[PDB]
Amino acid sequence: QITLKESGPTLVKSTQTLTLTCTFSGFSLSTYGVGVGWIRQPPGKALEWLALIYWDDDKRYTPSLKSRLTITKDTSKNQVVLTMTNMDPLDTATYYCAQHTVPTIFDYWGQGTLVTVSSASTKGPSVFPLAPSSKSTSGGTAALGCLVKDYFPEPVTVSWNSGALTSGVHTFPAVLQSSGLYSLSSVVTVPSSSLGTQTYICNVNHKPSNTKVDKRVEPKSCDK
Amino acid sequence: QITLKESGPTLVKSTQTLTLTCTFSGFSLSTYGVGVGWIRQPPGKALEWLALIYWDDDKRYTPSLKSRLTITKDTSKNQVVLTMTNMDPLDTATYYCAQHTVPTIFDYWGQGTLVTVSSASTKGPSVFPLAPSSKSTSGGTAALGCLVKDYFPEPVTVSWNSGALTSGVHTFPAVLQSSGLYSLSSVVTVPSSSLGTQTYICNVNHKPSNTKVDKRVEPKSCDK
Amino acid sequence: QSALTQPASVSGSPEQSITISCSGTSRDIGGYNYVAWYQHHPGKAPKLMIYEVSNRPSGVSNRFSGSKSGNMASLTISGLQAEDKADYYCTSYTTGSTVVFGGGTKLTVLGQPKAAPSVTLFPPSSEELQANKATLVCLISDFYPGAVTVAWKADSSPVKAGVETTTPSKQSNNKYAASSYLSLTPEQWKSHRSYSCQVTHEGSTVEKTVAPTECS
Amino acid sequence: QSALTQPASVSGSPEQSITISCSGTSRDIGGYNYVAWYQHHPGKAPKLMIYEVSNRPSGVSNRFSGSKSGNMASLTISGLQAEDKADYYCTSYTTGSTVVFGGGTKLTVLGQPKAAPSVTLFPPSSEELQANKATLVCLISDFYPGAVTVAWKADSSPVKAGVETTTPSKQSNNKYAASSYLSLTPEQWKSHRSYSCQVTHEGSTVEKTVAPTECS
Amino acid sequence: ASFSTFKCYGVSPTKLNDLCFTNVYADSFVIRGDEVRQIAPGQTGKIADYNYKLPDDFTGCVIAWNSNNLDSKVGGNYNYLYRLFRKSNLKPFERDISTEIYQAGSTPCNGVEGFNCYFPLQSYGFQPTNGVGYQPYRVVVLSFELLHAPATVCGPKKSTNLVKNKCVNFNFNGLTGTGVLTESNKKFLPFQQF
Amino acid sequence: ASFSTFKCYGVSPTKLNDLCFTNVYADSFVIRGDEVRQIAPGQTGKIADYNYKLPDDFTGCVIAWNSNNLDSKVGGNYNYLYRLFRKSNLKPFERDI
Repeated sequence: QITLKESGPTLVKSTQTLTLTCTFSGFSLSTYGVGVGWIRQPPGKALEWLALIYWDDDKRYTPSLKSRLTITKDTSKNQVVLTMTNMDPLDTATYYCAQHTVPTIFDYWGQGTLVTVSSASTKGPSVFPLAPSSKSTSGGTAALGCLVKDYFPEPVTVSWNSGALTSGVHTFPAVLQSSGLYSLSSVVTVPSSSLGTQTYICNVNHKPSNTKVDKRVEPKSCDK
Repeated sequence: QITLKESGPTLVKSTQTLTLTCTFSGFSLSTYGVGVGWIRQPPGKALEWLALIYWDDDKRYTPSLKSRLTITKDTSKNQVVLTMTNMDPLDTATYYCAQHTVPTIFDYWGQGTLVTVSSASTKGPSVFPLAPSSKSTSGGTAALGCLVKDYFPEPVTVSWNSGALTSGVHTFPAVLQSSGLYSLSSVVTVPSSSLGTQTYICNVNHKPSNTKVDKRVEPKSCDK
Repeated sequence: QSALTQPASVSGSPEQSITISCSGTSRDIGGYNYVAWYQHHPGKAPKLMIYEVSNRPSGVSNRFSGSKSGNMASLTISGLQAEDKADYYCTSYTTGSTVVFGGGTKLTVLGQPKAAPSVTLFPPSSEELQANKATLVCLISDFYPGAVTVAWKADSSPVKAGVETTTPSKQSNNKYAASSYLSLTPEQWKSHRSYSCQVTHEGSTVEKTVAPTECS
Repeated sequence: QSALTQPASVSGSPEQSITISCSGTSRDIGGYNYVAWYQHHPGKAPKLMIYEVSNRPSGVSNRFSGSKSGNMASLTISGLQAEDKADYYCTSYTTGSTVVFGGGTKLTVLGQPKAAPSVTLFPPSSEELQANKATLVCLISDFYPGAVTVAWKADSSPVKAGVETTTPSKQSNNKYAASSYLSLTPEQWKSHRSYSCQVTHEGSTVEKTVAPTECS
Repeated sequence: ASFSTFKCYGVSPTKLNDLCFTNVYADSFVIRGDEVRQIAPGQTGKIADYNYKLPDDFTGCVIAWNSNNLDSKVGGNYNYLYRLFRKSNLKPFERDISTEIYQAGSTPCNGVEGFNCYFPLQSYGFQPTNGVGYQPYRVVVLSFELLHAPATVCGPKKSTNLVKNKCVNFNFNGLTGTGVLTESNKKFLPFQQF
Repeated sequence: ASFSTFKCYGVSPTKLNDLCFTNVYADSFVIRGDEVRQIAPGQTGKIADYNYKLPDDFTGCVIAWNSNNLDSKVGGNYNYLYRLFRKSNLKPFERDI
């Protein structure tokens, strides 16, 4: 059963040279009509074909990256090596090698590998409030928010009132910012009359940086 | 050796007629399968075939300008005359006369000649300052520019602070607006700590009218 | 459509090989073998390089090869020497009585490490309104290679008329800068809400925008 | 058009049949063979379904079928099952030597009852204005199936700059939710007369509106 | 249902299923679609004159089919080459693999390419989206050979029982006729048939 | 000058204006130009073998003219079909559906 896998570190440095290995078993790459190719996929967008090599070593590349791509092979090793130059934060994506034979374009894929380009170092979180506009609500209940930002690497832990509250606690997935640092938000649901009458706090903990932050979250009226 | 040469007026009055007299040596236009033609290149745009006349006093033109042009030969003078009526600034360009013989379409081209269509005499420039709307200079510097508009003919001498600054100074060539005048602008880079605090003056002179002018350039806030 | 198409630019290290495409239509290259490729150094005149689809006139170095398979021609050059920085026009005949040229391609060999442009925008100044004229300035600085595309949008919708640009100008920094101008009158500028200029270079895209309300 | 067409999502009753539609031009689809469809279980590697036009696949069920439209293509999937829940793609070979994908597609089996979306809008906060920023927040929740379209409006005219959207996901209560933001400076927010966020799902559409005068 | 062209010279394909022959050679090559017609005896063309030539008295068959799926690549194929310039038209069933430069004018190549001095082989450049006129076709030509010797190429028809003492029509190893067959004391040469 | 191929078998076109006949059967169809040669007596091919077979005793004319401008479509015309397989060869002047 055609077996395909990958290898190499997932963390990369910007402007360095990326190197990845793709391993295969169950077939030989010297056979006619059989090649191996590559394709990457950034989150939320369609995949991005990179290059491919046929059995006869007639390597080929997409025009937009030719200066950057490089592919090395040997059947005896049973693996292939893909290298790239001048890494860029936007290269953060999931890579995948596959076996190529027209017209069954990349019939068998591997598992792929997560890759990120970032020179940022360990950093703790910063907390801000995301309270609503006014000390009032429409449907008898409303959400109070807490924003964590500038924390690297993932993940980061959040809580409310040091775990003393559980009324509609939510914590959405984090988003990687352009600078390479992360950001996420948490929410707690409370009745309308509670605003300005019941204490509410947001706590954040980050083990890698051994950081702990707290922030009282009560709306401040904008009528001023 | 085979050599062509274009000649004609370097400027024209709009709606008048333009006559070019291309000449050649090294080949006889009476040969079989040999005819001289014209191609004009508007600056910064793609080429555009104009007309073409064959050995046996047989003339042909591109459809889109059929009613416009007319070509004439003279083997006695060894000259090809191209006459076009009712010129216009949109028709300003560099003209090339080139020998032609299928399949070597336009085998040998001449050096070519620039030609422009303007309907105005000397006019002084209108000068404007250009500065950021805010002190946002996260890149460490601010770009400050001078704009010159509605002037004719070239050239114009530009300087900053009595010529004191020359580093980080970029200028552009004159651009022919359909109105028939010329406009351009230049930019200097200044430290982000010199915004407002350090005086900056941009001076320009248009020798045809000896209009020695200057203007202070400064960013303006949005508190208004 | 009555014209071909060409890539904006290509490059490659010295002593490398590179291909330039030239796409036509059914009636421009309908299997016709009359494609021609001209090198063009600025200042000097064009010099025919490929004249049927692959034949080379005497004198031109055999490096150039030329090729054609479908509704598309391709000039293939091996061994990029440092002296081939120029334009590469592609041309052919047409089903009608016409000869048409491509869009031009700016090969690039002598290069410095790739650098994106720095873009600035400036709006129609108040004094210009006092002179019942308005102009938007889209300035680009310090980019390589000397190849850029510029587009404009009003109300976040594409616009084409009243837009002018300039050749990528070499500068003392050894890198190219350019500019573009969009002309309007005060009434049109104020009535419309926003104006945006977008610059395309090496696939990457940058954008900037202004609005009249920024005057306050 | 160099990239084929696909819709936002699709879904039907169980054991039903329904067609996913892909579109393009004769330059790449319909007038040329080699069209292909694709399935994608999220988190897992896609697998080929249709490879040339409508051929039965390499090793999977025949409930799928293609179409030979002069410009369109149709993957007619019959007998919806819980496994079939996944995304879809449309790919073909370009007129040039390149291969392009589609725009993506979603497919669910209407497991839970159809639910309209709850939509809310929040204007900029005082602290946000103090930070020289003004973000309007549109929140969507309590709806199904999980495929939405979002847009923003300003003064009854489209707004495209500063708009951001996030993919829908699954909430704890087994519904789906989404968020969108519109970023503007304090002056832009205050100066204008109204802003609005619109959400479309299941054909139904909801709109919410705010204005600085109301916030006064 | 995979052969686009199936022609025969000197024999009919319909009756070919029950014929005997001494030998048959198969010539295989890959050519573009429009070049199928060039593969014939008496036809003229670039391929017919420089690559493959058939005699006027040729006796055989030609078969062609589309081989894009196996002999094409996304970025074009250049592993298949065909001769484009020839000093003289090839003789029938003549194979040339010479790479010597060819002179198209007066300048002598002197073993080096140059102006009007080019390589005799040209690549094809097969691409998946390439038009039908240039799509690659795999082509096999079966040339038949009959001699004054026992035929070793035979059809798949099953032999019949020896109806001996009755008037029949008979076919022994391609030798056909009509008559009545009986035994005899005739002692035959122990090595050949009839 | 409106017909690409005008081939007469068993009779010369020039003299045809001075001849009388019992009846004339005008047959009409459409094929690709490359296969036009297949419409001739004593020719072997799929078109002739399975679609239109002329007799050895044929005496008549064949007129073939291009119809690209009248029988072509941008998306591809498919209204014209042709038999590709048959149990046995087709007899002269025979039609099957």
